[PDB]
Amino acid sequence: AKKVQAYVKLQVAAGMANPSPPVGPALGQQGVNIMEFCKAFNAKTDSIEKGLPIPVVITVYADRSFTFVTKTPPAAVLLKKAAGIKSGSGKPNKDKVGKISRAQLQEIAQTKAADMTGADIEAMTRSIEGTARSMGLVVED
Amino acid sequence: ATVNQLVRKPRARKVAKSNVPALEACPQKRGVCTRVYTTTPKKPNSALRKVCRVRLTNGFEVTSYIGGEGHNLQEHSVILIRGGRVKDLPGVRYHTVRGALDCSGVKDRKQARSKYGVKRPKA
Amino acid sequence: MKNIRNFSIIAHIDHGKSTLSDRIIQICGGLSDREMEAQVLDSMDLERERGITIKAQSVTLDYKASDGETYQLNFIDTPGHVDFSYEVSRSLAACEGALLVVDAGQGVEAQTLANCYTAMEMDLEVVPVLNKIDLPAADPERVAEEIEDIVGIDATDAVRCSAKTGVGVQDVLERLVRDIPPPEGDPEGPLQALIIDSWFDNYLGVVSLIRIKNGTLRKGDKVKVMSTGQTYNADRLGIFTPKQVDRTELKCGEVGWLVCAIKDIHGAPVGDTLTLARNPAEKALPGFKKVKPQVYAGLFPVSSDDYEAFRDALGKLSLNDASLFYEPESSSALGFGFRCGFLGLLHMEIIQERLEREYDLDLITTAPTVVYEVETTSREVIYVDSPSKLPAVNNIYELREPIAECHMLLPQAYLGNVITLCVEKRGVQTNMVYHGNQVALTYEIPMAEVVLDFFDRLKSTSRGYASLDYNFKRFQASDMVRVDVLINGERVDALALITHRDNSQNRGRELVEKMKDLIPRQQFDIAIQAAIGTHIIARSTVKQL
RNA sequence: GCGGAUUUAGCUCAGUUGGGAGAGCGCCAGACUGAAGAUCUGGAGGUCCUGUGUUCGAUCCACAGAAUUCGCACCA
RNA sequence: CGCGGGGUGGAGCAGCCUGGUAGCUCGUCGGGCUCAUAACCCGAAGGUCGUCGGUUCAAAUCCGGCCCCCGCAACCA
RNA sequence: CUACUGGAAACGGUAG
RNA sequence: CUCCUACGGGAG
RNA sequence: CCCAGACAGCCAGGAUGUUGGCUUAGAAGCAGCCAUCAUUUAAAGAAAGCGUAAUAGCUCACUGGUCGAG
RNA sequence: CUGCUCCUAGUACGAGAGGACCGGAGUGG
RNA sequence: UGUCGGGUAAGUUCCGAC
RNA sequence: AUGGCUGUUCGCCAU
Repeated sequence: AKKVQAYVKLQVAAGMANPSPPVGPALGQQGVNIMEFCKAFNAKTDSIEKGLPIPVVITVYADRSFTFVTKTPPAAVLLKKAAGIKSGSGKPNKDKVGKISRAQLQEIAQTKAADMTGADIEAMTRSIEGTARSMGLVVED
Repeated sequence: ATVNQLVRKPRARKVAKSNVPALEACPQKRGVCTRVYTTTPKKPNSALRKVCRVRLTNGFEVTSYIGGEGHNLQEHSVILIRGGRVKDLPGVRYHTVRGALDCSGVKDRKQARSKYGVKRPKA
Repeated sequence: MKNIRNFSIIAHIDHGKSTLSDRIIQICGGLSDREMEAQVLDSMDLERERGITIKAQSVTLDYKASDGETYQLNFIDTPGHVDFSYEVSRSLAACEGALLVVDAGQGVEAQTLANCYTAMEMDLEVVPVLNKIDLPAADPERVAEEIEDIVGIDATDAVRCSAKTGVGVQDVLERLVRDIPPPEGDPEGPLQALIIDSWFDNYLGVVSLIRIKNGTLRKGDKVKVMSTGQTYNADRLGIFTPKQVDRTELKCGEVGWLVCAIKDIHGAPVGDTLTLARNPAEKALPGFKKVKPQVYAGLFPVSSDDYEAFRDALGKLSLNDASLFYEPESSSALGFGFRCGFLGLLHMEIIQERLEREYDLDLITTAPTVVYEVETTSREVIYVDSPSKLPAVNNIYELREPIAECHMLLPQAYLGNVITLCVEKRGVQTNMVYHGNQVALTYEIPMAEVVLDFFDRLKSTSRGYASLDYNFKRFQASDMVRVDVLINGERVDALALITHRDNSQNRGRELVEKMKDLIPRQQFDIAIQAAIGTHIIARSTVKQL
């Protein structure tokens, strides 16, 4: 509704920040106050939700100051835990490493419903199926 | 013998052979250390002693022993030849003075420190 | 003291700093004729051939200012590299300010930057000077912005000058006096004189260039070198003009030479401090040391007859090089030579060039490497100086090579050419931080590879804008492989190599082909083979005629 | 380049029923000796050249590749 | 390229044109003598006969196919 | 010593 | 040999 | 194949699960192996090339409209 | 037929080391 | 033009050896 | 391109 502006975007862990490789130099080049952000981010992130990587948009001003709006998360991983496996298939469709009941597919579809564009529950489930087929996880219906 | 028997060729002293060639009146000479190794003793003994082939300043390259426990003697490490031979070591007619030039003296030797090289324990 | 001005000149090019250096002399002492770089302006042969200062003399001049007063200008020449990082800081430690001579047609560069940064890190006044404005390609206004941008130094009133005429060089001196604060201390306080340099004069003996930080030195005085603790009589002293003029005394804030009959130049070490015997200063001036090297390499005479000369040449260099390390080493193949330590690439390259020309020595120089930690099959740890003492392949359970943590600073544009070298040399990235348009890189690189000239290759690939600092971090498993050759059965050590695993097979094949070219079909079958341990990786057999 | 042979422990090599990874040397130790050695015991020691494939299972079978080597061709 | 000789227990030699019986010396193994080692003495073991097949009731043996081993010739221009 | 005069110099040469 | 030089020649 | 608008030109967009799984220090369409579906639609390849250390970024397929006969 | 040297220019290029183009002058095999 | 040594700036010859 | 060696062409070596 407005227009693009000077700012950096990045997805950092829920309750944890400040490391140089992950962040620091990333937004540090813009002249961002890492110390302030790390403590400021984790502050509200804990309340919002912990354990889930949340992408945030840091908006820096001429006063090298900044603000940020917090948002949302991913999938393959949900199928791995649901399947009880650690890694994928390596050779999808060829060899099945695990399986998932259509019921769980729906569940995972419900969780990701926020990030999914699916109009209905059936749709989102279909999308989740695509991820399973790519990781060697068959679904039992 | 007979007096006249001498008048012809009087008695003579048997020129003693200096068991120390790389001497030249010099009680000691510097070195170069061509190389250091660990040979074996004579016949009645055992254990691999430490020896070294150091090259003297007068080009009289010779081999010496390394008394005391341990030694930092490397390769190009220069040393001061002492002299004195050994038994189990054939040819080795010289010893390396420890605690001088490059070679360091013994370590933790609280007895007869004059030899090797250890300037007072700790007072 | 109020009228003394100690400073050094940070310049490139030449930039016209050393020719600024020269032009300053002309408008002051003179003494006479101003020299030219083409002429042997800098005294030493090294400087002459390169046409660069390696290090110069330093100069004391007298300048009558527009206020009508006479100022003793004492200036030191700053060598422009970080291999001699320590030496540089010690010269700057002797100053209250510095000049930054910048070409108006070129702009600033990274070897004049690190010395300039450290100059600001010590509280010295850094005067901007725009040189060679007469040249058609000169852009003063733009270069002024560059100094303000890259160096962070105010150059709005930057004084400018010509190498053709010498106009404004006096104005450079006016500015100098105005903005660089006079040296500080107590003319009555305990004597503290910093040894800047010591050399041998074939008639005068050991001579030292001095800076007086505290107290006053007079002719009769019995001096004390604080490190050695020995005392000497100050027989003669004075200043350079550059002509050698004697004086009755050197007073607080002044720079000059001292001749007391010191044995050799190790008796008056660079960085040491001179105090009076009757009234010794309690604490020696800060920053004295011996100092140490990064990079190592073996140097072996082509002809064994040169060995004597080579050993003596290292000794000669050693009287004036505090950080040069050398130690005897021998190979079956290469002969008797010396394993050598250097501060970095150009430290090694200065010495090599000096060994080659001054001492006239044709030398073989092995690629640089380092020491290791070895665990035997009969489990225990041993340490290997010399590769010739490494346990047999069968007896090595694990061979652990030293890993170096390399902290590097470089502009963003170059990191592409930098990390490509890093990983070519088997490096692993540990961390990366951004600071404006400057990147802080920290890499873990095998020391064996840091010592085998890599410092030069980083300095080339970044055109001298990347600044290395490495320290020992760990031993680890090597991951480079040792490929022997045995030809007709017999081990040929001289032909052995150390190469990376991934193409050790490939490098073995090439070594056999290289041999096949040098060995014709002769009287008997000749079998050439490359191997790792027991295992033959390439064999070829030159059929008999 | 075309073809054959070869590639298993530090060295030299066995290994054919597709299922146990071996010998000698080597090295260390035990037994024995008055000792050392020689012999017997034992131990530490492995990318079965690499990859992929076939197979319930691969040192072994198949394909691709690598390396060594021999066979096809100027005394100096 | 061609002739012709030869591959037999661990080594070195027989046995083959005259097809069914593998012989000798040396060494390996066991037992004696001797203080003990040699020597000497007594007593044993051990061979897909180079390979891929052919003829025969039967092949070390006879007929062909290569694989290494050895010799002799390869001359006139 | 004086007056001349050769040389970069060391060092001279004329005449009184 | 070492040093000076105006390259003629000098100095120790 | 197209006056149910063709080809060129032209302007618009080309998203979400998802950085697909494995592998790897990293592999996010784009080293390599396997899979190559589903959702949103006017259209939208787990992607055609360049590119990054990896991302990013750029262009491409695709589709909508302008024009109008090949 | 062609070497080399001086100039351009120790300039462009280069982290250095090193080091041109185009054009010009002269001296050789 | 065996290999090594000598002679030569450079030696399928030469001299000395194995 | 001149030479060392060789009848050599060639080749190896020196410059």
